[PDB]
Amino acid sequence: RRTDEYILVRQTGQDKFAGTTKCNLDHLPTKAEFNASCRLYRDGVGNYYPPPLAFERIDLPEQLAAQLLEPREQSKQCFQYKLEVWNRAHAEMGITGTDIFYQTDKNIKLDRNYKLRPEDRYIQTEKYGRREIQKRYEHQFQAGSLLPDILIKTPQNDIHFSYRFAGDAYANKRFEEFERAIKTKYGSDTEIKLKSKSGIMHDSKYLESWERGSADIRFAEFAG
Repeated sequence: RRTDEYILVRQTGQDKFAGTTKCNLDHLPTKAEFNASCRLYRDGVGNYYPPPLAFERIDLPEQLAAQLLEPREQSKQCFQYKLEVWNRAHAEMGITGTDIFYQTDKNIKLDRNYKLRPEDRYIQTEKYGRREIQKRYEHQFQAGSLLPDILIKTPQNDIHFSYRFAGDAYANKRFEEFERAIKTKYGSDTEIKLKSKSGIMHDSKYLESWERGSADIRFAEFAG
């Protein structure tokens, strides 16, 4: 097992957050602490998934989805299939607060493509502009739908968090420059994650292996 297979994130302010990596925890968190945090799970390339996405990243069989029409019993049969995969993973990681945080915000109605209306798909920060999201959750912090743009994880597994804004210290500067100043400050083994609209924090090198310059595209976009 990896020492950084999860990170526990907490809110400490208006648009302010702190994280601790599994191996840096000074105590064994209770189920309450586990359930109040945003829990980030490391996948096979060092992307980090918050709970409702780590859970839905499990997948269902073709012949099982066609045969299923109903509606609300539709939510209960999908859940029991993934719950056994999920439970078996939490047990191995030692996590006792295993809430998923899938519950949707029920004041919000979808358009015919089963997606958010444009007026419902933004979070407002106090100082940093708006950010687009994929889904409206009843528990927005725990679901991962409230994190900053940038997660830095140093060689000691310490977490630093950052927001871009229009005209900040890196305005019209390239991701690779930010990257070089990060590894100068922290060590060249430092990891940088860049947040997806879903809440996923994709590792910067994973993004570049997918398409050269993707890390930079995502970095620029946070600042408009």
